[PDB]
Amino acid sequence: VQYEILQKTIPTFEPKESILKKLEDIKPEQVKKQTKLFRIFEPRQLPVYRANGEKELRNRWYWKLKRDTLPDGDYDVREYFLNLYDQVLTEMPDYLLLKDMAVENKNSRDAGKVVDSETAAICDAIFQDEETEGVVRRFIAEMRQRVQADRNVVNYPSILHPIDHAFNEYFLQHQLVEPLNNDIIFNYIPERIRNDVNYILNMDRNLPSTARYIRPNLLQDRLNLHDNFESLWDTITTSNYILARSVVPDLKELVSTEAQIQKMSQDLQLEALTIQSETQFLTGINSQAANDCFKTLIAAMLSQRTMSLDFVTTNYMSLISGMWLLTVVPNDMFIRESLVACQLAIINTIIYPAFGMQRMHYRNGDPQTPFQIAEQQIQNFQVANWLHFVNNNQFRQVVIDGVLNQVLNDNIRNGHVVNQLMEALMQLSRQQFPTMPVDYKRSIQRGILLLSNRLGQLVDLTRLLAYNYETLMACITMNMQHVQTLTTEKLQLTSVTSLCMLIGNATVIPSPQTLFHYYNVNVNFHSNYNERINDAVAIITAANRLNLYQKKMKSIVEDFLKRLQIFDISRVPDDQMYRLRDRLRLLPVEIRRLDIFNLILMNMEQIERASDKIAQGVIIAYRDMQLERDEMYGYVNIARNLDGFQQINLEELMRTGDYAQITNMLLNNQPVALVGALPFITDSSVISLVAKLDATVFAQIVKLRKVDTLKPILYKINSDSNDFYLVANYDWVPTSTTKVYKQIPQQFDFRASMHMLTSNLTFTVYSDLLAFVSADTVEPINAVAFDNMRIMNEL
Amino acid sequence: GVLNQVLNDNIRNGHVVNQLMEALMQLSRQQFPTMPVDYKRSIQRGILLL
Amino acid sequence: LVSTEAQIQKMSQDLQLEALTIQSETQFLTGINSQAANDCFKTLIAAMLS
Amino acid sequence: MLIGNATVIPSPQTLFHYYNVNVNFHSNYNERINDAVAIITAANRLNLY
Amino acid sequence: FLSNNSMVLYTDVSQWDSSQHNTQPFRKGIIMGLDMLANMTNDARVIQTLNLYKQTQINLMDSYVQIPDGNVIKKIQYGAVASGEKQTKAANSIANLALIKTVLSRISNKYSFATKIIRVDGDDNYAVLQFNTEVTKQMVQDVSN
Repeated sequence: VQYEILQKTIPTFEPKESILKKLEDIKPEQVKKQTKLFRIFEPRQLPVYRANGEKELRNRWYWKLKRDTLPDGDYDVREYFLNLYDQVLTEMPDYLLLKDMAVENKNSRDAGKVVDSETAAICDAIFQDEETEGVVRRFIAEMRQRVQADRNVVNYPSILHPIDHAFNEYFLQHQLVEPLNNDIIFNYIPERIRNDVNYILNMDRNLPSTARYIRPNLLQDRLNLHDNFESLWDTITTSNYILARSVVPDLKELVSTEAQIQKMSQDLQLEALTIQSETQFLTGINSQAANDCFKTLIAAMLSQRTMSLDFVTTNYMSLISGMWLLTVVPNDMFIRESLVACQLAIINTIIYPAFGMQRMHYRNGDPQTPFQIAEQQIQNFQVANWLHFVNNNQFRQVVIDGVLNQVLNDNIRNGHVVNQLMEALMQLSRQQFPTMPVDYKRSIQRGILLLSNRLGQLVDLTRLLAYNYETLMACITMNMQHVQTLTTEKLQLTSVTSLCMLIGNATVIPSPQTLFHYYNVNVNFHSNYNERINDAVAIITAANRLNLYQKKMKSIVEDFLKRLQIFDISRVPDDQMYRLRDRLRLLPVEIRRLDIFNLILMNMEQIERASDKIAQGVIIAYRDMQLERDEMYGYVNIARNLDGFQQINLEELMRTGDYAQITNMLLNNQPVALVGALPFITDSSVISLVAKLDATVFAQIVKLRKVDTLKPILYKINSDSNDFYLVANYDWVPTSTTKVYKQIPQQFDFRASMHMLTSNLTFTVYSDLLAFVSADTVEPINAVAFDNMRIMNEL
Repeated sequence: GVLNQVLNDNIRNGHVVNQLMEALMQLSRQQFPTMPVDYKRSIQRGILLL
Repeated sequence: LVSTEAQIQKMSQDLQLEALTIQSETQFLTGINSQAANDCFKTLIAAMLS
Repeated sequence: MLIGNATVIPSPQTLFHYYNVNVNFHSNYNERINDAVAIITAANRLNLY
Repeated sequence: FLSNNSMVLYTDVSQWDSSQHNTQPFRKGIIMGLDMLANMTNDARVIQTLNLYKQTQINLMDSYVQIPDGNVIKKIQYGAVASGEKQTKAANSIANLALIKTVLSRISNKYSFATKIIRVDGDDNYAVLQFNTEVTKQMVQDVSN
């Protein structure tokens, strides 16, 4: 026994795979609770050098940046700041309790607490230094946490830069939590559900005022996504349709199918030796389709998804139940060509032959549906008022509670339209067919009698559908537009007849848990929709107020769609993203993001004056100017005013490479300033100063035009420079051409950098709000509609 | 000394095309009376693509 | 260039050219592909220059 | 229906190539014209019929 | 629609079983379709069936094959499609249809025709097409190449 092997190289296909979800599996959100206190700057001991340059036996704490990582080139700096803005927005918290992160001061008089580990670390470092004043120790001794528990408020000490204070204080004063009571639990629920006596609500809890809650952002469509983003709209429509199918009840005890159909059989008097058109009436009168139709219709009418018909004209009962359907349901709810064809057939084989008329001569692209022209062709009072209603059957677009609604007539809800139809049918049953034989009369009249012997049941059925329809309409957040969809659902009329033929005295109402599920899902989707919109709007309005000109606004939209875990990002084109962008530009930004961005705008340059890896420019005036005294360097080649000399921007030179100006200015030694993000090296020598090297670096630029191998010089001089004896003995003030455009660090003020951050004390936050509510329904026989009258009553 | 077949110089930039798209959007918004309905929505949306 | 299949998606679903003939007749999309866009771009430029 | 956000222009090498080629063709055209004309006229002036 | 203006391309596809287009893309396309369909339903029994069918397609993407040779037995890497399945026939018809639909978007770069008919039956397939003008030898040859 033995086994043998033949291995094989192959290719590998690699999709994009567009990872999806459905609505019931979409998780709402996860709140941002706070980590460390969002520092941007930190202190650092540096040596210090008294004027004349020499050194103390002492050091000093200076502000420095965390993570000097910034690039070369201003475009890349604006990229940095875009990333920075993205990070802060990614770190912007919703609520925060300071006590979780607080710690104990090792130097407080009263043994009090402070906010962060590093705050106290700095305090301890400054405490353990030999050469620090007593006053900061006194400061550390007086600084403590204050509390007022009547108001549930704390004030903790912090030590942080003023911009940092700006950010954290903005977080404090704009943390989106509100006091929570049961009155708000109520008033968050819709009016219509409170006004409905078929649902009863209670709870077994009394929340305190110490609790808190986040309010969803159920703001409407800023974008008008129903307008010409029709792929997404068809997706969304299906995606609400499927959600709607999940919530329609499964039907309770129905009448026995075989018994009801035995009654039909008895009432038809079939023959085993003929073809009998009547036979086709029995096509698909099963259960499992009655439920299917019940689910499909309602979920369509709630989702605002169009639906199409399939029907074999040999089955007339299919048509006869589609009559009822098309009467009681509007016509724009179906796709046009289907019900046009169906109505046309119905006319041309049941109606015009009874009153003795031509079949029809109907056009494909007729601007009138057959019923409109037939409103005037006929001579019948009942049918004419019926067709008038049909022509004027349409939804009512009404904005209630912020959301749009497609409301029915209030004569459709209460089934009364059926009385016009059925009276017309009674005045048709009594007719002769002057043109057509008696067997045809027999077939037709028998079929329509099978539906005429269920008058009350059809009225009650329609009322029941109407009730569940409005009840589910009330549980919507997204506004519901009336615009025809790309795609339909094939509806079989056999299922409709199955529905219409198996019902009596048993009502199905959505369970409150299903209602709460549907509502919470719609809530979460809508809030996700608004928050991601607000995100993306922020980035767009940021990027257009910053000249990020090479950036390509595609990946942003891809991220926006990725966070909505239902769409196909791998097969959405670019034009649609860009139109979405074009709409997004015109929107106002929300208050949080707009304020934060305004702060960042006003303080990014000040932040940029720091970061001691790069300087903001350099002047060259072929003249031996003097050097400035500083006390972390000594004599430096530094500039801080930029007056005089005219300035060339360097990103402008990378954009538009025209080296004629600079070249001409260099041969002829013309003075200039140079603006743009730039490295340097820290030359701590002296022999490289007198030789005037930092002008030597530029003569390659005319030879090789690429300004990337460009590294300026930084002429740092101090008591840690190997040649400081020179400045002591020879008595020469240092002088240098080519100052550098740069600012110094800012000295660290221990007093003024201390602040007191105020916040609440020990609240709680709840999310799944309808978990505390218990809910139940009345007995289905003991229901009641808007008209104060029992639906599902006729026996 | 060389001939050239040049453009109208409002075409070298796309600015005249705004007037075109206003007209085309209007044409989309209109019915097609003789036409069928499925074929009309299909045509209208195919126009709205461009 | 843009990936073809996206455009294929949106045309294919909104038009339903599958449906917009006789159902028992043959109809579908036509080439959106690469190596035709640049083919056209060459054809047009070379012909207008020549 | 498949384009956006990718600029392609002639390389300077391509421009120079296409200029040298067009220059050479036109120059060849004019020179051989002049040569042909001269030979014809010289054939018609020595009464070579 | 056979005529002096029309032509027909007919083609045997019986060797296209070990081919490079019956591996990964075919199965992953089906898997993607199952994902769409999974998001197009609400019942759980159905999703169980679909996830099992999906995993079946995963297992059919890597499939080894017992084959004797005398006494000893070879087992070879065959992560592709062949007959011997409840799915293979119709699925091969589909796959050839998709393949030819994919091929057929290239004659359109050079000719205008109206696709009148495409047909696929197992080990072959043929499509007829009619032109804006009358046919020549040179167009058939160049189309063929």
